[PDB]
Amino acid sequence: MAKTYDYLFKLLLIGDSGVGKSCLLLRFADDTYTESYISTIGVDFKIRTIELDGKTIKLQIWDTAGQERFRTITSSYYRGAHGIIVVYDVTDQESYANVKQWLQEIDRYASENVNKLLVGNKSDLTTKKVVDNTTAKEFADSLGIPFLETSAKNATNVEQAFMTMAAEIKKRM
Amino acid sequence: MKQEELKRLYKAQAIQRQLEEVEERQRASEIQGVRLEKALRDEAQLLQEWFKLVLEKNKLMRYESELLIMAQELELEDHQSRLEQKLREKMLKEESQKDEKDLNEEQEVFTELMQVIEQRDKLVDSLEEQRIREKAEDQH
Ligand SMILES: Nc1nc2c(ncn2[C@@H]2O[C@H](COP(=O)(O)OP(=O)(O)NP(=O)(O)O)[C@@H](O)[C@H]2O)c(=O)[nH]1
Ligand SMILES: [Mg+2]
Repeated sequence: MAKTYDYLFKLLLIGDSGVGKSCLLLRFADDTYTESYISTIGVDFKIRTIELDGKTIKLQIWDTAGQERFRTITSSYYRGAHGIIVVYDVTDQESYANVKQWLQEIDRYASENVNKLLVGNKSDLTTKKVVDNTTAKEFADSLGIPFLETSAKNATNVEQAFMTMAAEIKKRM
Repeated sequence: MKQEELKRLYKAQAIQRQLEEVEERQRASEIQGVRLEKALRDEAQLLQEWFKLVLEKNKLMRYESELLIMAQELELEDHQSRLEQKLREKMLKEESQKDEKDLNEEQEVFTELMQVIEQRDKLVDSLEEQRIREKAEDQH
């Protein structure tokens, strides 16, 4: 029936094409998953409401295309976000390097105090993992930004990631 | 043969039956209001019945308006699904092969798709715009 909520938080997922931004959103909001790779056309969003401590928060999770052809479309939506998750692929070193450029995209187009969270997705494929958890953790600490390894495939930590993202938006404002 | 557009039409069907249940409580509620006006003439039993009726009327009013949005949301989510599919089929061609009338309607679907997503966001926002005045109304 009617869904009554305490706060609305806008979130953004950004990161290289292929790292699993859409599968994470599918896992979190619809509790599904697909091995097919369908590139995101521009942007999309989905709703999930969550119970965090006292309150019901409604999460508008925006999903952005990672392909450069859509960056001009996707940077419109940086500004009005309260929270931006930067996602990389555990089995791709260059996707973890490119985290830095996505952070500069945040500083360029987001609001000054936007919240930030780093996510190394695809933790499932232990074999071809290349980016070490501590290098990434170390990088994330001393930006004052939290960090988490997720697998949208088997569902590890993906709610934790979004919950942590919500927590830190609630501390603020 | 369909897929989790099944979730969409079940939710649609559920919302319509919920609207119908509200328009009948609204008719019922307004039939009582005219009864207690004429009983205006202890009176504590009926003064508090009309107090409950005021709240009840306001709840059904807020609830109807939200259900109507939830129904517009799923109609947009369905249109988005059709546009997105249509655009992807046009992208299967390589761009050398599409003549100028392809690009024009490929462009057209993309903007229509982005516009459908914008109205989804305008409904999300309007849900808060009405949620913000509801706490300005519940301050009493
Ligand atoms: N093993 C594994 N594969 C995953 C995981 N998450 C996503 N993938 C795979 O990686 C591919 C890319 O996922 P997708 O969500 O489409 O990527 P994206 O980040 O949205 N790309 P884009 O920016 O183009 O939309 C998919 O084929 C999916 O199967 C995960 O946790 N584990
Ligand atoms: Mg995608």
